[PDB]
Amino acid sequence: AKVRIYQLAKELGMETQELLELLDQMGVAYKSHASTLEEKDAEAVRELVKEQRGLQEKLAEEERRKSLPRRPPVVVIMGHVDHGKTTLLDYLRKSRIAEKEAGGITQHVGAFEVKTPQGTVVFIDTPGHEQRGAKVADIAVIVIAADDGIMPQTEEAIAHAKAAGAKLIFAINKIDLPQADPEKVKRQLMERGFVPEEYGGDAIVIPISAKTGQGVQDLLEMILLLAELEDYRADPNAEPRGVILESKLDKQAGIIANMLVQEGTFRVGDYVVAGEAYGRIRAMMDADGNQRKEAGPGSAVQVLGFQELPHAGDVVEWVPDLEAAKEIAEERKEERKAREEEEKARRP
Ligand SMILES: Nc1nc2c(ncn2[C@@H]2O[C@H](COP(=O)(O)OP(=O)(O)O)[C@@H](O)[C@H]2O)c(=O)[nH]1
Ligand SMILES: [Mg+2]
Repeated sequence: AKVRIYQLAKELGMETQELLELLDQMGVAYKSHASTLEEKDAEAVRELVKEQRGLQEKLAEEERRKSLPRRPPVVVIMGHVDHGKTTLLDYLRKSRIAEKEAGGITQHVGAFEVKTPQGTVVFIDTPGHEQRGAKVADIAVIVIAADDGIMPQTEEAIAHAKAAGAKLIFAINKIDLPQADPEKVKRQLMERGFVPEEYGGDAIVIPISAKTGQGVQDLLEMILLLAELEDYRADPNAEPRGVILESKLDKQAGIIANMLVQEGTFRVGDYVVAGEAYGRIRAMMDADGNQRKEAGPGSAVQVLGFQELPHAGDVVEWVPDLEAAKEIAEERKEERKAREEEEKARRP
């Protein structure tokens, strides 16, 4: 029936003066908040309030989806042979679960994570050295032995990592050694125009012992700090996009591929295409051996269902159906072949 303004105001959990100015902008006349509202008007208020409150919750949804979730830094390790690359990766692999008994069951997916209080770091670990494959690492850790120092190979790796677009972090290794001269290496860096932060330059340089583990925990915090600065994010709802780390044959399983997920979320049953390779994702396994229904940005998973071995560095793309996967793969397969007469029938 006929509601009093203060009764409706309470009904909507609304402020007296708030409802009064609402009536004012609605063009509904009154005396005071004691005044009776008609049935039309009262319903118009309930309806207008519902819309205004609807839009406000809608409008705030678009705004917080504007902010994309954080993603972990993807780190690669480089530098001259014997400088400790493998030793560092091994210590890092034994770092994360360093107090646990097994389980895992631990499997090699092409990269592994280090869970740390300040955050999570992803380390590419794969055989082989340094077209090129689509961007993988955000950060390159350039390892330098303190008893040897910068070598032409070190300079090559520094150049490679910059060309690929990686941020550089210099790790001076083997500081445990008595013949180690960390300062000498620092001078070598500065001679080449890399000036350590302590001296007011932007070069990030940390002392480490891959044998001992000294500086390693500090190296991690530095990686995460540089990530905080760089502010890496990714959209888990974007069309799924990833990169092949490696492809492999297994006697029982057949063709298997490790991929790093970059954007979106891949799901079991998805059709994917990498280069000329396509397939349906049959299964996914993470570094902990667990089966995975979904893999989001930063996730490194072993994928089943590829029809051919993909190539390392090729972009894994999501496709709607099998038909699209085949057509997309075949146009690329035909591009390569047909164009190969162009490098043959022409100049050798
Ligand atoms: N003392 C000491 N030896 C190290 C350190 N890091 C690596 N090494 C040694 O360097 C040798 C080769 O290391 P490796 O990781 O295979 O070099 P890589 O080619 O860069 O991978 C091994 O015998 C390690 O024991 C370190 O921090 N301290
Ligand atoms: Mg080695």
